[PDB]
Amino acid sequence: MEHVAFGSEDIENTLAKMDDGQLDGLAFGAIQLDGDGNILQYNAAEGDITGRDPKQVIGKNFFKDVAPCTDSPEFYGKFKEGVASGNLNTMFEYTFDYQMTPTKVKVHMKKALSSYWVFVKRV
Ligand SMILES: *C(=O)/C=C/c1ccc(O)cc1
Repeated sequence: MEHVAFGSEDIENTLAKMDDGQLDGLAFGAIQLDGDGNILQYNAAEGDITGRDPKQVIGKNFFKDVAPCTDSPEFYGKFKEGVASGNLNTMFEYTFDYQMTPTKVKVHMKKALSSYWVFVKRV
């Protein structure tokens, strides 16, 4: 395990430039998106929560392709507001239900220091 808690105040500093291997050591799901929502990084914990293969989703668009259930004002709308402002720091619960058993999660989206993080744990 990497020793980082979900929701930590300086999480973007701790995960800064973490490589794909170390990201796979986190206790929580971690996705890194570009400002368009394309997937740059996606860790093992997230693949375990959602069923997706962390190796295959890299390069797909999260909102258009992988996660249409997040293409909504409550998810994508918050993301894009944060991208446009260059300020993003929002934590909310959400249900993932596309081609999967509906799974409720706590989501933390936060601008990265490089890029935007989506951190995920079950609730
Ligand atoms: C809704 O379509 C959500 C899908 C989803 C969320 C998070 C993932 O990492 C993968 C798919």
